[PDB]
Amino acid sequence: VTLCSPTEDDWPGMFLLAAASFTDFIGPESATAWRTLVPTDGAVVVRDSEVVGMALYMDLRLTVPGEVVLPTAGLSFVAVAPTHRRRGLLRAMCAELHRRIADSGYPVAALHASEGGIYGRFGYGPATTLHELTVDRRFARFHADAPGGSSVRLVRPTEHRGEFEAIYERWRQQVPGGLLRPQVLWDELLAEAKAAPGGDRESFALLHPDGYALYRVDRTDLKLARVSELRAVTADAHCALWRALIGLDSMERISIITHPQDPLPHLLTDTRLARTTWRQDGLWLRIMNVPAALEARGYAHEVGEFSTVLEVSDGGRFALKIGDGRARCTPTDAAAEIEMDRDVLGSLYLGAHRASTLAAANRLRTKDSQLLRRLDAAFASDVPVQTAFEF
Amino acid sequence: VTLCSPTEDDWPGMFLLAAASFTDFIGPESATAWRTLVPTDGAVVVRDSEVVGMALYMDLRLTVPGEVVLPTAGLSFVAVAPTHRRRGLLRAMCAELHRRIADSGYPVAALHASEGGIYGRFGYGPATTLHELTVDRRFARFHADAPGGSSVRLVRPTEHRGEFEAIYERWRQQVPGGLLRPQVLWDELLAEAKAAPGGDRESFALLHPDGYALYRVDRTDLKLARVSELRAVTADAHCALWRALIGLDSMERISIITHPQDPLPHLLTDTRLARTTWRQDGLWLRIMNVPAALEARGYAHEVGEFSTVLEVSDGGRFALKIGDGRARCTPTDAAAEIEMDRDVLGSLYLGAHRASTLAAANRLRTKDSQLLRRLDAAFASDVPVQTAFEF
Amino acid sequence: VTLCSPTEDDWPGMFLLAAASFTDFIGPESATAWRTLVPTDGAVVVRDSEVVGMALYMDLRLTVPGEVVLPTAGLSFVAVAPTHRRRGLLRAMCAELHRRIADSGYPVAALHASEGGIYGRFGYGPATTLHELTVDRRFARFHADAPGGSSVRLVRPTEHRGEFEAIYERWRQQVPGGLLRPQVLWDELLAEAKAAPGGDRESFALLHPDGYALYRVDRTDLKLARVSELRAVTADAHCALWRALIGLDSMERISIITHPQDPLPHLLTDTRLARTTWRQDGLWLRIMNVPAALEARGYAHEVGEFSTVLEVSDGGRFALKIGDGRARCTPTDAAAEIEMDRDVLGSLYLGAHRASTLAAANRLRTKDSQLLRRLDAAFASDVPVQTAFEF
Amino acid sequence: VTLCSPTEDDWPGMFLLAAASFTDFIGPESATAWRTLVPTDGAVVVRDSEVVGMALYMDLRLTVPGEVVLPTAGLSFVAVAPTHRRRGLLRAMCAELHRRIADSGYPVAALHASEGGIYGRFGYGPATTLHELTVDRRFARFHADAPGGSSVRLVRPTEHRGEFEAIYERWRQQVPGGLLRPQVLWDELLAEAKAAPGGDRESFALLHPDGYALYRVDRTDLKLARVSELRAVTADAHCALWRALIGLDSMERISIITHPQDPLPHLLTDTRLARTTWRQDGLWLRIMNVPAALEARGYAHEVGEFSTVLEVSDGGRFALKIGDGRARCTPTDAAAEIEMDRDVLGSLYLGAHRASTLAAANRLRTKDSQLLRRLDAAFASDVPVQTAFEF
Repeated sequence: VTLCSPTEDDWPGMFLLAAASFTDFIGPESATAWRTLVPTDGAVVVRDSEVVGMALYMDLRLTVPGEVVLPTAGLSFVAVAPTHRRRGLLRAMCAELHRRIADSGYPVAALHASEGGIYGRFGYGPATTLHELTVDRRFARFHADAPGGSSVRLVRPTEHRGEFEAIYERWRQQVPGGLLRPQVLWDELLAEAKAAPGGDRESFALLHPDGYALYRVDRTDLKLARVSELRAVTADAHCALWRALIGLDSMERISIITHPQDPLPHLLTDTRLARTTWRQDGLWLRIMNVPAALEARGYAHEVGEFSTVLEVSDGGRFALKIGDGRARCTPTDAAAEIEMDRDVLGSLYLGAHRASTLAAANRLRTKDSQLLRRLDAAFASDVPVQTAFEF
Repeated sequence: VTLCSPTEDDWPGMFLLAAASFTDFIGPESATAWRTLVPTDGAVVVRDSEVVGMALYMDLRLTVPGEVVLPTAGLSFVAVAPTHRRRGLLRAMCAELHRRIADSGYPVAALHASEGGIYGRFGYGPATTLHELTVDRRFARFHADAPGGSSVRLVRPTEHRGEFEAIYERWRQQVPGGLLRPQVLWDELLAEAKAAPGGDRESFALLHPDGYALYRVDRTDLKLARVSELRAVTADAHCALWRALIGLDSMERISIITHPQDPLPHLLTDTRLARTTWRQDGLWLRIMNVPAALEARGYAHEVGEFSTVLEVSDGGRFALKIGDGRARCTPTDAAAEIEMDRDVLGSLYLGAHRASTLAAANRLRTKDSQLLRRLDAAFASDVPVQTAFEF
Repeated sequence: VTLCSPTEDDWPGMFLLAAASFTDFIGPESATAWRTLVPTDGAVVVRDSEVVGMALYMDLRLTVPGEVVLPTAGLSFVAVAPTHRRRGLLRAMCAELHRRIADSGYPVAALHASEGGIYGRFGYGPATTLHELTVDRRFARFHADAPGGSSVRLVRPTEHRGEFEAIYERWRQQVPGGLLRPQVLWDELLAEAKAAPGGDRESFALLHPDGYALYRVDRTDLKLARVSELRAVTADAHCALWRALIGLDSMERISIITHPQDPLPHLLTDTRLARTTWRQDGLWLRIMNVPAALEARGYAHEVGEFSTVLEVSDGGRFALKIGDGRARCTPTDAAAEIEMDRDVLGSLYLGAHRASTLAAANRLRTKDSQLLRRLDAAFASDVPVQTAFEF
Repeated sequence: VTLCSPTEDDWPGMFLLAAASFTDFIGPESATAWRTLVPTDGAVVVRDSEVVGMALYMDLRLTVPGEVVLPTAGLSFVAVAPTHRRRGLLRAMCAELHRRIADSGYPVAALHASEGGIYGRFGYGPATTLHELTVDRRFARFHADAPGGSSVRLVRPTEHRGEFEAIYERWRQQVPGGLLRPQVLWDELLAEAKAAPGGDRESFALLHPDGYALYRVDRTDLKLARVSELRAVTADAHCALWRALIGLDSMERISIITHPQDPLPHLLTDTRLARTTWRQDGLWLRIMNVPAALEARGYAHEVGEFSTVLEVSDGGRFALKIGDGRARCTPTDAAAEIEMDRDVLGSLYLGAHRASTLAAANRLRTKDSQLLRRLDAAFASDVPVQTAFEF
């Protein structure tokens, strides 16, 4: 059992482990596009010889509150062979990649979790929330106040790549949770827009100057349209796209994976028709450098200047001063007024979870309720946190 | 077709309409307890003779942000005979009760809606959100940080009426959404705690000095425990009660109807085990007197003093100044900076919906994004808004 | 193994066999009302001692085409103990009751079949067709042509017994399939209109001068209303009752067991909303005396006078002359032009099945296609055949 | 927004709209065969540029009662972009095609409806009824009277194209509802008889000199055989084919979409085993020229000569005389004795719906019940109306 950066000779063994571990992993061509985002020394393997564990990170750009873009290490392709469970391989691979990520200068790492109970203990906190809305479009009527009461076109996705790329780039720079989507991932997205024999139906696009929706009819439920992606930069675009989707007269239901502040339900005379059918953690964050992360993000201007001492368990103790939408985080040995594990800070960081909610579970400990109200307000995001794309 | 306050002679016809309209309405004894909350002149009927429509309000006490208690008219028992649909009976009954409620001095009216598309047009906005959590208790493990790692007792509800009454009274005065629960409604709750032949199983209670949970095994799914009510005044009580519920070793699943900020998921090593299985509007609010309602509630101290001009459609135009957690609302003919229908104000009022979410659906119109951020912050509640009991 | 008319001493053994054979049979009081319709010598039992088989008939009045009412022997309470199958007990009981029925002067016998494959071989043919319609009332809109665009009242069934009795009496005399419903069966119907603990919900009535509907919410599906009985004497009544049922705004679906010519679907702008969810044989008929039955019923006036020779297998050969809506059936030894088993004649008799459909299955044999067209036309009923009540 | 006959340049935009509107539409090759049936000027498009609406008709030959074949315009490929709903595009396209169809000389138009509530208002009435029968073949036993108690062969459909073509041609000329099936549609049918990866299983044929059945095992339910098409010219063929289908000993169930007078249930000792699992409108008809349509069809000989005055709403008033199986329809200003919308006449026209059923819904208005009986009898079809193939 040894832990190494893989050589080219290791990749067939990594693709066998991948196929056996991930039901979405078709075969080696599955990985080509994503591999271009893995830096030199971004991957570790464990050999017993054969490959019994693997983990890597990709170079990403994540938008955080204040429209600040952070270099982010996206952990992905993590697998332990079913023959090698409970032998400390995940712990060993995560410790080595975290050493490399921190030494390389990334202030944050991120991942999407296969189960909820694994990554907390490695300092990742869930930072975005996925909300599935299912609309019974047969009853849906737009409110008299709704915008746009056509600027939308029904198009073939492959013929409008340029326009999708440009709208997404505007959206990802404005919204916390936004990720830069490189060219190779647009290649993969547009390849999945094709019908497959025995697989997905063809995807169609609704295109507005300031938004798009990509949707396909369900494989088996022919009265359900699933919107894979909806990116809108303006309220007018968001409403115009939903008017077009509610015009899919052959469907009974339209489902989308969105965020908890999606305004859709308020566009309709009956808010109850936009039903929440599923909710789950989206992106998880591990803050790698506490002061660099806290200083980088913008904070709410509504809260007056305040100072506190924050201790992150095994993460340092810092004097935190927040004023004029900005934070100064400096080392101190003064008594801590707030204490939390690293994972909790990652949950607070994009505004998805309130400090006072975490305090009520004792995940965040303070004796000052005023300080809690001030952190709740300051860490809030003006623009609601969304989830970009899974990795 | 005439609209009158009912005489005693009208009540058998009202109970026939009730039985035919409401599947929960067993018979006349169904109504006795609730009728004691209906004031003189709190009820209207439409006769064609026989009873073809009815509506009433009850005298309630609703807690709003800042622990302020408002007299509230609770609309209930609203029904139109299936023989008399689309003849303007609902409009006529709602206009007459709203006249009586406003003339009597209530600043707010409230209801629970049978469907989402009816009450918006009468100025009611959804003001609380019901979130059903279903926990797979076989996997649930408490986080190392969770409190209480027994102060809880398994008891017969009927033997501890005094202690439930006293805990609920503390909870309803502290939480926005809280309602005073009068003696007659405790009589009805404890009567429903009994097993019924062909109906519900017996209810049990978990009792802590500072909280209680009332739960029963599902009629048909014998591995599901449904928690009808959980009221906890402290974090320690909330965690101790959930430790006891996760100790129902004969169950697979525990379900509760709670609110979106319930800290339960953060108590567990796997936050995903507390699954959101259902979400719906809870209490709806109609603001009857705009300035009296806005002046009564407390506002967030974190936001600096600011002034604006708010226009409610057909509700008056007012100069609104919010500072030091308090608001002054006075009549003005100055140009409006914010405009919204009455229903939108009711949705904002307890902090359940953000002004910026309503603005993105064009339900709230302003040309100032700074003003929107300030209203979002000021209307926020420090204590998350919960739903008391249905009526 | 002996076959006898039961003594009073036999009835406890008959009620044990009944309880074990029929899931609807609660206990001895189940039978009291129905027993008053069983004549002296209307029942047979087989003893092995204990009761191992039973069968009886009731005295009924059946309406046939031309508004003619026939004395009818209604076979019911037929059971063989599970210990005594395949020993010829059913054959022995049916042969003895048929001897008694024919000797007593009944021209027809009738029954409702527990399975489709038993009674054909004893000369019963299915003569009515049950069609279940399920309406998604949320979408239902009445056509501009539909009548009545309120004469209907929502009432308690027990308070309007007189009016239901009088409407049903008019309906049963006008419609083929109609049965006289005696006082004891009204007592039983109105007793089933009560809610039962663990059983059915309370029944309500919609009452028009010229029709009624009795309906109840489903035990388990609380968004389904089941109409147990709808009797309307005029088109206006039928349409007015359906307007009231489509006004059950708390339901998603309304289901009724009706007949194939129910005009309901044509009342709606979308005929497809009245969905056929179930179809089955209703009343079965055994013609006991061929000439008396054929002479009694009226025939279509549109068909010109014609003569043929009909042979019923083991039922006699007759010269049949049909003209001016009337038939003369007289014995002959002349060559048969039409041949069929007794069961086929029972299927033709109320107009539910076409002679040309039975001919295409070779159940009716003729070499004359003109004769087939003439029988199809003559045996047709102007008023569509309905099913009264099960027995 | 302009309405034009499409140029070749319009067809890619029409195929995009088709793919987005119709789940069965695979791609451009989907349309080749069907396009050969569209005449010059048989298609309209709406451009906004891009294609936002389309509609066309095909040249068909429809059999009506009396074995008369009418030129029929088959409306198909009707779609409005989801971006352009509720703007009058369907009304505009239907008005233009109806002008072209009427000017070209077609006496009737026909379609298959995607929903039941759209085409009535454009004068189409449902004229055939689809009845799905599902047989539990494990219990099915043929009656002693059933024919053929082997002339049937199990064959590969592609090897017997000539024999299927010749049997179908005999069937379509004899049955009302029959359509000429041109060579290109046989090419498409036999191409769908092939297995597809991820799609349908291989089709097999049962072939008799005087009938055929094409059947395939269900994709997912491997104990269900679905009969796509059964065409039999004689009773012997129909019975022999069902004997072979009931010999599919590896199946539990055989399902077919047939018509309400299918004699199958009468072939079995238990008629209940042929269960009605689904019922729906099949072909819809718009009578374009009232007198030409009424004069063309044959009428029942059993009804004596009679005369009336029929008014079709916005369709003309005519003196109708029916005798000796023939009708004379001539213009008159005499008072109408019968009145109905154009759609109602289309529902009556092939004999699928009775005049007296439509009268009971007030869709057909007369003060003469004798006249109603005479129309019911005269419009009846001797050969039951069937549905040929969808388009």
